[PDB]
Amino acid sequence: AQYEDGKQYTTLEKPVAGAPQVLEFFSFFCPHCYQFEEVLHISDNVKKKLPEGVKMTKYHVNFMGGDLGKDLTQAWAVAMALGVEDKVTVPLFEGVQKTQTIRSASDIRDVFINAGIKGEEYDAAWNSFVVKSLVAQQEKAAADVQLRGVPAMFVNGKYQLNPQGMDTSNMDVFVQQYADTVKYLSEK
Repeated sequence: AQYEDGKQYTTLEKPVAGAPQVLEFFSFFCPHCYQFEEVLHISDNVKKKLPEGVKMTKYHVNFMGGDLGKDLTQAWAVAMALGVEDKVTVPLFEGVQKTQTIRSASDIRDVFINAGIKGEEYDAAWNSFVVKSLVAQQEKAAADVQLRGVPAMFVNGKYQLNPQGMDTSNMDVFVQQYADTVKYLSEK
């Protein structure tokens, strides 16, 4: 066929019931994730091709960056609860990987403050039980697919995107191919 298991995607021998439709994992420590966010706009280009009624979910993971990596998962939980994913994603990627000014939870907080989230609002979010369970959903979803690498994408808890099997000579082509695959898997 044109789309084949093991080529543009793999299938989970252990499907995950009740999974979000399009589920994406990343880490602010993850160099390809940096590329996926700032250079390729993968998440974006996927959305643009997904049908209507598809909701898109993105989660952060713990297994990179040790203590900071967990802080970041909690921080991303804050961003989700406050709905400010789009104002903190870039300064977080760049603070971790570009400028290396993020070394502690406090520096993570600074990104939020600079992006205009109130201190009061951040610290209450950070410490809230709504963020604790948001943290738990993130960890659970990663756990459910035995996630050992990022970036990672899953469609309907049964398919996992396989970017290795896509041509990378042209960035725009990689992106359209990646996205089209998601759409195919979506309709499967």
